[PDB]
Amino acid sequence: EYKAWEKKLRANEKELVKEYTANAKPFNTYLRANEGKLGFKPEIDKKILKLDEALKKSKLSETVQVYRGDDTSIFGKEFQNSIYQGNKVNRELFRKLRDEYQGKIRTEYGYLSTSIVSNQQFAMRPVLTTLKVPKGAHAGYVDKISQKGQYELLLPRNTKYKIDKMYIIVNKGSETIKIEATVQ
Amino acid sequence: AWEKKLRANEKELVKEYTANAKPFNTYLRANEGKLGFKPEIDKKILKLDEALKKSKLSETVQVYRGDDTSIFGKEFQNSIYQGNKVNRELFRKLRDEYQGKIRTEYGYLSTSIVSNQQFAMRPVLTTLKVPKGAHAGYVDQYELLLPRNTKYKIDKMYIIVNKGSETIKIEATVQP
Ligand SMILES: [Mg+2]
Ligand SMILES: [Mg+2]
Repeated sequence: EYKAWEKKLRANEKELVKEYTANAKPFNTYLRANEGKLGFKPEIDKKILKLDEALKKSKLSETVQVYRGDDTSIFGKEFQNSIYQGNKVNRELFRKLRDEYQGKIRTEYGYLSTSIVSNQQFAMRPVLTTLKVPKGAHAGYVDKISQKGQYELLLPRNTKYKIDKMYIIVNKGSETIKIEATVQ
Repeated sequence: AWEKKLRANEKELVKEYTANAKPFNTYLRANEGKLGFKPEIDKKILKLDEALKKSKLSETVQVYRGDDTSIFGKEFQNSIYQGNKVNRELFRKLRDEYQGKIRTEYGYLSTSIVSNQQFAMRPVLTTLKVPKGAHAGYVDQYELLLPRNTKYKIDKMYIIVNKGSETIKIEATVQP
């Protein structure tokens, strides 16, 4: 399916997709800073429009499960340093986070790169999100820049996802905040 | 086999940095390498500092790391590339800003050693000469971890023109 998408892309689109995957943070910090709206730096806007179009030429062949690790900063300043107390999740504060989050639809302003489980799921960061991406969704497989697994699944910017469930996974020497979500 | 010299919790913290280095380094960069805006993180950082002091390179080595263009700041990060190429005029300015100068890396400085391959798919590729006698610990295919606030002189900066891309190359020497 990496091959099917690649055959649909122009030469400049392939270059651009690779440019993004290898240099993702500056694209995504720009998008997040402006809540997914363009017009702030017209030059990067030009690339973003082309990357959007490249991704529109992709269509997922079947429904798939993918995942993302994140640190606690994705929750904002109030939760970032208070959601963990030492190595355990703050139970009272988690309650507040879950009520704030669960059942609701969120938007990721940046492009959404996700990993695919082969024989392993790399869940060492404090937050783990699994996402169900429906058949037919715009989503393209890309070369992973960690040379870990071969491919990642790249979703459009402004992806909307519903948080279906949220809970704490208690491990032997850590606790993980687990987010289960479905892409709209 | 530097692991022998480490206390128990020192090994554990090296492990924790491995599992999630981004909070450490983001914190350190945001505070320009000064503690301590956030006391609980500072306690870990101090322990990790101690662990790294317990190692010493017996010989000078070459290491490398790839980076995204955010290391050049907001005014360059999204303009230094145009049309899959490095903008030459902006690169002149960037080179003027950095080449020949001693920089401080506020975060810990994770680096890779070339065996068979050098993974340089990221737009920036930095190679560093790390001198004999430098504090630097080997951690888990192993990476070399240098202390925070490592100073390095940028010796040369140039654009490597590849078949299908351009790479910003930075060649640096770690200072004592
Ligand atoms: Mg554990
Ligand atoms: Mg190339």
